[PDB]
Amino acid sequence: GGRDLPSTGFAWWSGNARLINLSGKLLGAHVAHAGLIVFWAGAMTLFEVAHFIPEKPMYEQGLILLPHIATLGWGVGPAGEVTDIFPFFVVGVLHLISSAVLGLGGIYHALRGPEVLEEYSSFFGYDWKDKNQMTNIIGYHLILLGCGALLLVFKAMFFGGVYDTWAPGGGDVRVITNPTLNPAIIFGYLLKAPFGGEGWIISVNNMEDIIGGHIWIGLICISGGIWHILTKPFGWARRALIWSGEAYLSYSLGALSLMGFIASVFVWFNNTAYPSEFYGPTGMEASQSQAFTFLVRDQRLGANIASAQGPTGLGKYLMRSPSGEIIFGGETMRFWDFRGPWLEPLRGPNGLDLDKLRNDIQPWQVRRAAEYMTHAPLGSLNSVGGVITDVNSFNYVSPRAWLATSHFVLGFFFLVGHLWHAGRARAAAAGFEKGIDRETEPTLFMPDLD
Amino acid sequence: MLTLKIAVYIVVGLFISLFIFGFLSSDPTRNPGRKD
Amino acid sequence: MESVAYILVLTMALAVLFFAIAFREPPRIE
Amino acid sequence: GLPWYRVHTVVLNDPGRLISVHLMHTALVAGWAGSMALYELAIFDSSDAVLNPMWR
Amino acid sequence: ASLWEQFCQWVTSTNNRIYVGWFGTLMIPTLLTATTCFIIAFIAAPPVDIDGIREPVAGSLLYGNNIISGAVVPSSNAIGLHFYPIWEAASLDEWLYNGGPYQLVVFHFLIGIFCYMGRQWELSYRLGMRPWICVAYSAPVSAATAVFLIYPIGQGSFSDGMPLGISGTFNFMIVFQAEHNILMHPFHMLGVAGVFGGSLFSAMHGSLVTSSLVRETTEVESQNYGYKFGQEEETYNIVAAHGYFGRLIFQYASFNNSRSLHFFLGAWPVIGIWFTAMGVSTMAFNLNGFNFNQSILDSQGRVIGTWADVLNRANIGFEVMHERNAHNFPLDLA
Amino acid sequence: KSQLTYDDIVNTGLANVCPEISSFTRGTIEVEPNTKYFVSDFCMEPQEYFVKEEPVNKRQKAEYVKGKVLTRQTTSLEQIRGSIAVGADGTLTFKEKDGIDFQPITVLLPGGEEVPFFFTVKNFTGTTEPGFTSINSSTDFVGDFNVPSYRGAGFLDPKARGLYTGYDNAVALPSAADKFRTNKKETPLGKGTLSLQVTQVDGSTGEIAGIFESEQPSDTDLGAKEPLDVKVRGIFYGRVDTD
Amino acid sequence: KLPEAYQIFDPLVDVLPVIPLFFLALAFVWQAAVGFK
Amino acid sequence: MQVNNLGFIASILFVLVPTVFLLILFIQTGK
Amino acid sequence: MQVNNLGFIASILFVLVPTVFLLILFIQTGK
Amino acid sequence: NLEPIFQLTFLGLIVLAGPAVVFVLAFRGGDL
Amino acid sequence: MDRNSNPNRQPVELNRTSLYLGLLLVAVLGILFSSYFFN
Ligand code: CLA
Ligand code: CLA
Ligand code: CLA
Ligand code: CLA
Ligand code: CLA
Ligand SMILES: CC1=C(/C=C/C(C)=C/C=C/C(C)=C/C=C/C=C(C)/C=C/C=C(C)/C=C/C2=C(C)CCCC2(C)C)C(C)(C)CCC1
Ligand SMILES: CC1=C(/C=C/C(C)=C/C=C/C(C)=C/C=C/C=C(C)/C=C/C=C(C)/C=C/C2=C(C)CCCC2(C)C)C(C)(C)CCC1
Ligand SMILES: CCCCCCCCCCCCO[C@@H]1O[C@H](CO)[C@@H](O[C@H]2O[C@H](CO)[C@@H](O)[C@H](O)[C@H]2O)[C@H](O)[C@H]1O
Ligand SMILES: CCCCCCCCCCCCO[C@@H]1O[C@H](CO)[C@@H](O[C@H]2O[C@H](CO)[C@@H](O)[C@H](O)[C@H]2O)[C@H](O)[C@H]1O
Ligand code: OEX
Ligand SMILES: [Ca+2]
Ligand SMILES: [Cl-]
Ligand SMILES: [Cl-]
Ligand SMILES: [Fe+2]
Repeated sequence: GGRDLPSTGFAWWSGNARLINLSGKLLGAHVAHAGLIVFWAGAMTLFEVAHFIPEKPMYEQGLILLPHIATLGWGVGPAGEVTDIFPFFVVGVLHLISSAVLGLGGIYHALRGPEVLEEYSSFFGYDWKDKNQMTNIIGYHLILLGCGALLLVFKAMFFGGVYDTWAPGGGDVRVITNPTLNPAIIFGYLLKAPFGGEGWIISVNNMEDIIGGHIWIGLICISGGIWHILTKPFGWARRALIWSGEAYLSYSLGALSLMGFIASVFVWFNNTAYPSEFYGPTGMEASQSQAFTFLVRDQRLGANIASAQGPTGLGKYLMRSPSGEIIFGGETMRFWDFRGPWLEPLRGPNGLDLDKLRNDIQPWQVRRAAEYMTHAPLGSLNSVGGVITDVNSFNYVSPRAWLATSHFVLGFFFLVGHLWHAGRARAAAAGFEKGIDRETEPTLFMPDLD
Repeated sequence: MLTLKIAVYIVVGLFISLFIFGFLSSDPTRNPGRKD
Repeated sequence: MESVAYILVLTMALAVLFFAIAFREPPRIE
Repeated sequence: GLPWYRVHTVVLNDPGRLISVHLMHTALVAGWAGSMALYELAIFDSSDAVLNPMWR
Repeated sequence: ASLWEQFCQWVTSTNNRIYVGWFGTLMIPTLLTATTCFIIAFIAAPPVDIDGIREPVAGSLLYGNNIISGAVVPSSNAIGLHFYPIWEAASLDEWLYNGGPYQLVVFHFLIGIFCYMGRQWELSYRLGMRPWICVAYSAPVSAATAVFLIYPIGQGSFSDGMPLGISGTFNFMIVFQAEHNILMHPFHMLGVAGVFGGSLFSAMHGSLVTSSLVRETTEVESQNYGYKFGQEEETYNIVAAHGYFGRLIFQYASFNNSRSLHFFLGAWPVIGIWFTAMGVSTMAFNLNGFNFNQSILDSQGRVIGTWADVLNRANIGFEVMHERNAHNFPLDLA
Repeated sequence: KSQLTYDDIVNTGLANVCPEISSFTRGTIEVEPNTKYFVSDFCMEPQEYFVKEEPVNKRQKAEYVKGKVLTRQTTSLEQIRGSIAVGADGTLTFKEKDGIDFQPITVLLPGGEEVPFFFTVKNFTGTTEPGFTSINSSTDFVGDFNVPSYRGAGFLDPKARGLYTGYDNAVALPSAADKFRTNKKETPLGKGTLSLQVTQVDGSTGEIAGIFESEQPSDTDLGAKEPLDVKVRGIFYGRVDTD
Repeated sequence: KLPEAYQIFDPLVDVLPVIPLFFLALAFVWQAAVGFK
Repeated sequence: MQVNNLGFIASILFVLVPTVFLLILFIQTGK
Repeated sequence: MQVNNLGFIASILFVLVPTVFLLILFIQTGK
Repeated sequence: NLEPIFQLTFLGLIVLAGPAVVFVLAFRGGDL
Repeated sequence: MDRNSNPNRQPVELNRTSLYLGLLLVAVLGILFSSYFFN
């Protein structure tokens, strides 16, 4: 294929578009880029390990990868205390070396390997219009994805377990012996409203549900992989979809935008797959923690926190949710759907329980609430912690803030890319992506509007 | 209130089904250029 | 009664919109 | 052309536009009814039906 | 042929005065619903307890507001992020008191504007155009989504969505600055560059085209009549415009390719607005503007003020007064 | 709320419902002549709200008007602790001690006036007639309770005027600042009357349920206007510790 | 931090993660060498 | 509300006078 | 003098509206 | 100390690497 | 359906004398009724 504008029709700034029909070069680009991803995983892990002070919390040190490893149950014990630093190092080293291998392969295919693969092999050669081959590649990758989900399941069940922040006796790494395979729970998660108090799938709150849903995901992905290997797209799919490389790219871009938004919300709200031990409190958690901290302090001072009415007439410390549940008062009324391992022991069937509040509060809960209140996910861009009017002496931005902001931004720009490529794929399939033909300008053959 | 909820559910379901089946009705064909 | 004035001006703007769309001067190719 | 007092005679032999102007008049009258009622509701004092009834 | 096919040809018809299309089949109902509810509420909605402290705020004209002060008030802080449709209220009066109209209008409006963007793509496809006008429109859509949905989601309440009113908008902005220092956020600076530069480029482009109009009229009539709709020839001399501009600054800073020029005109404000929309969307997660409070110390250790410290003083002044009865505890975390 | 969990209870409105005892219940709770018994989890669930409208004529019957609650299922007192003492003659004295013993409630009346009031049972001491050697279906605790100001003295009005905080004048009108009567904020301690008709006693477990009717003033907005008369009818439940 | 045996390459791991930014820049270097064909 | 007693006349004329100016010019156009 | 607060608006419109009606008709005449 | 010195050594070597590849290919006649 | 030009439309006229007469009538009606409008 050509490597300039005259021979390709694409400028340098759209040079990767020149690869659309060079399957070998495209494969090289993909493999090298995968090498970039794995390289970042390894290098960032080693950086985080090197810059890790293991007696300080992870979320106080700007770490986003080490929490992922800790959640999987590696190198941590009860309450998230880092037992062994070596497994983090091993994850990083393995990713770095494998990235070397992937980069070598991507360079080979991009620079010297065969330009196209179709006259080399039918198995690896593909045509974008070859619907059966495209569904074959879908099938292979679906099988792989289901296998990866089952790898998560195997780690949680047979290889030491995963970190369970809801464990009795304290959050700890525990082995999940009874995943919920019950499809009612698993698929009723997908039907929950994406609004406050329901939290469509962000509300999954126990590792049994997570592991069981991953068993279901693995089975679904593998069976769909086989289904796509053994069939071709049906008539309705053929009549509804654009069948081109750019169209498939646009479809994947839409999917990725959806996943990016979901991940940003997930890290912002969920404290089960993102234990606060490693990611710090959620904003909801920190607000509730402040309310709890001052309930505890004022109660020790002698305030009768059940009957103390605030300035507006609502309870200063306790109040009712619009459905009647007893909740913390103040602005944190909006966060009454929050559930956390440190707060549920004080919750009764009706909400917060006066008897537990008056005699069941443990010193570790007070310490945890103070920590979470002071590590609220508020911070400046230059990493000054606290409310924006605070002064420069607290260097902290929550990992939840970093992850949520970054992935909302990436989700948005991938929605933009999906719009761009979907529109372009449609126009190119219909053949007017290069502009209006003067001879057959469609609007010239149309009746005037009025 | 329940009558309202049911009516809104039907109205919204009908409009969404319209949108879906419309885009399933060989929409790429509906253009002034190539129909392949 | 200043509510009447506010409603009046808003309705004037909206009526202008409807007439400007429905009864626009047709663009004609000549 | 037509004097000012004869302008509406243009629908004299145009049944469709006679229907049109009748419709517009009907719309104006109905809209007056609705808006008159809305204004009266906006200012009506319902507290004392004995000594402050609608006709006061 | 079939009834469904006939309906499809009608909805996707390019001969309709207003294009409907499949995205339009969602846009029209949702936008009409939002508009009707907005007008009704703005005129006549009763006061709304936005802060969830039984402190209702009058937003409608009939309850003492003018056009500037009127608004559709965001739903109650007690609701938070809960879905509050009409059928979840015990009565219409309860729904109104808790700010249900805001949720109805906002959700329908958001669906409508996303469908408007899809409809722009659809009509471009039906007319044989290039497909990317909707990409430009995605910038205002992103901004509106940031202020009506994303920011309330990150903050955890639709009470922290932008009110649907003029003064409500200003209140939103002032509180936002107090809590996030949006002025000192580089994405908002990029938004300001986007709009200032977009206006600048609009003024230059319009003035350079108007300046280089080819003489086709007399001094009496409007020069606009020198252009005939659908004429093939160019109505201005782009070469003269390039000569003027390349001498105003220098030759190589002036576009002589109209296509590159118009791409630049499209791209600058759109990119700026994308950046500012992302700025609001990320300040939704409290990743705030720069904090240089007490960044400059003298040798002894006393703080030397900068303009950032004065700005922080203004922010604190806004911060301590806003929602004066809503806070019970020292830190404004919610 | 029966005997569920919070997962079963959340977002249902059951959290705002006082428990009920049973149907086949006509027991009585024996009491000693001069000992006092703790009340464990006292609940009051209002169901009807009436506001005494004020005629402009004069001297004419005011006719309580039925209101509707604009605030949601946030209207119930619960987890209240108290005590019942048996007087020398046989009097039964119910004394509220603490708990979630207040809820702000806003009711809408026909005509558009919204009436916030501080529904409460605070410091309620109520008594029966003498000669009660048991708690039964005839036990009527009629008594008084305190009604604090709806808005506390830390509240600020829309012009940042308050009692122990805020301005004491209309700062937006510099030449007429001290002219307005609402420049002075007030928090009078209003008074209420309550009756607790016990209708159902399960002496085995000690739970008592019944009906209540309460009379109390509404919000004055820190003395901005005269309080209306609000009447609340509802039901109640509590456990009485026999031992 | 890094296990003890590895802390002589601590100032190397400090700069590793930023390399893909250099890859993105290198794309432009390569296109500039070929004259942005 | 105690609003300016000249508000109604000011607003109505503010709208009305330019409105009739435009109406006159438009209707006579083509004479 | 305590006059009707609608007197100014009523009188001004009473004169103004027919005035602009006549003005429109006269100015467009001959079109 | 020496940490910035070694850091800048690694950084500068890495920085030169890519341009070194492009320069060598351009000068030796490789494909670009 | 088609939008066909309506052949029943006619020009309206108000000559200068009619304008003066109408303006005088309006002015004198205003003179007459303003006192009663003010009351
Ligand atoms: C997997 C995702 C993916 C893939 C495979 C593609 C692939 C392609 N895109 Mg595309 N795109 C995407 C996502 C993707 N895109 C997204 C998310 C957007 C929204 C922004 C776009 C918007 C887009 C446009 C407008 C165009 C393409 C085009 C193309 C084609 C050529 C592009 C090229 O040569 O690169 C060249 C690379 C550059 C010129 C460098 C760009 C650098 C960016 C702008 C900034 C990087 C910022 C990054 C975060 C790092 C920050 C650095 C900081 C430290 C300073 C190509 C097939 C072109 C096309 O349509 O071809 C027919 C084209 O016109 N895309
Ligand atoms: C992930 C990023 C990425 C990847 C994988 C690719 C990949 C590719 N691009 Mg591309 N591109 C990119 C980003 C990327 N691009 C960006 C951001 C721009 C805008 C500036 C472009 C603009 C562009 C244009 C205009 C063209 C391409 C082309 C190509 C293809 C041919 C490569 C070639 O011959 O050049 C040769 C370059 C060299 C020989 C220099 C050395 C390159 C090697 C790989 C450096 C590796 C260094 C590494 C550290 C060493 C480790 C080795 C090992 C020990 C691990 C190829 C598959 C061409 C094409 O489409 O072919 C038909 C083409 O014409 N691109
Ligand atoms: C998805 C990534 C991918 C894909 C689709 C391909 C595809 C291809 N490669 Mg390539 N390659 C890759 C990555 C990839 N490669 C990487 C990362 C490297 C660096 C090591 C190479 C280095 C390389 C060289 C040097 C050559 C190829 C060649 C080929 C072509 C012939 C393949 C063949 O029949 O040989 C045989 C395939 C097998 C015997 C199957 C072995 C499968 C692997 C090696 C074992 C591991 C399987 C593993 C468990 C599955 C999951 C992987 C795991 C990481 C998750 C073919 C189109 C050849 C070519 O182009 O012909 C002229 C060629 O000479 N590749
Ligand atoms: C990445 C994974 C992947 C990809 C790319 C595909 C791709 C495809 N599949 Mg599929 N599939 C998969 C995984 C995947 N599949 C798995 C894991 C299974 C096992 C369950 C299946 C089982 C399956 C079947 C039975 C069929 C396909 C078919 C297809 C083809 C057309 C279907 C279509 O238009 O999609 C889009 C879906 C629609 C247009 C229907 C509308 C669905 C609703 C109305 C959309 C609403 C979504 C909602 C907004 C999102 C909320 C999330 C949740 C709450 C629901 C297409 C190429 C069809 C085919 O042609 O087979 C050869 C087909 O019959 N697949
Ligand atoms: C159903 C009732 C009705 C209808 C349909 C008509 C219809 C007609 N009349 Mg007629 N008329 C009516 C009742 C009616 N009239 C009554 C009650 C009287 C006695 C006052 C007259 C005395 C009358 C005369 C002397 C003439 C007509 C003429 C005409 C014709 C031309 C109208 C025109 O252009 O003037 C246009 C009018 C204007 C441009 C300005 C009018 C402004 C008025 C004075 C004030 C408007 C007040 C308010 C807006 C009206 C609502 C009040 C409502 C409650 C009645 C037309 C067919 C003319 C004719 O015969 O043509 C050959 C003609 O010379 N009418
Ligand atoms: C195609 C192309 C491209 C791309 C490329 C790429 C994408 C690549 C890559 C690549 C890669 C992706 C790579 C890699 C690598 C790796 C390595 C080379 C490694 C290693 C290792 C080591 C050496 C390590 C060490 C260590 C250890 C062992 C532990 C301790 C620490 C340390 C670190 C010391 C561009 C755009 C430029 C353009 C042209 C074309
Ligand atoms: C693991 C887990 C889980 C699970 C989950 C699951 C199981 C899931 C799933 C899921 C799924 C299973 C999904 C899905 C999806 C779908 C989609 C996303 C779609 C679509 C669509 C489309 C895209 C379409 C389009 C169209 C139209 C609209 C019409 C026309 C044609 C077309 C194609 C264009 C749980 C939560 C339990 C727990 C946690 C973890
Ligand atoms: C065309 C698309 C398809 C359209 C079909 C969908 C039709 C609409 C179905 C809506 C179903 C009604 O949904 C039903 O709402 C009632 C309201 O009484 C809920 O009922 C529950 O909550 C309500 C409060 O709202 C309580 O008063 C009630 O006692 C309790 O059972 C049910 O839990 C739910 O099942
Ligand atoms: C401090 C002094 C000023 C510093 C200036 C730094 C900026 C200078 C330009 C940066 C590099 C731009 O790189 C420039 O790209 C142009 C594209 O027109 C290419 O231009 C060149 O291409 C190739 C070089 O291989 C030649 O055959 C061709 O005739 C020539 O046009 C070159 O690659 C380089 O001249
Ligand atoms: O609501 Mn509207 O602004 Ca968001 O910060 Mn907390 O919440 Mn309230 O206080 Mn500041
Ligand atoms: Ca180091
Ligand atoms: Cl405010
Ligand atoms: Cl608070
Ligand atoms: Fe232009």
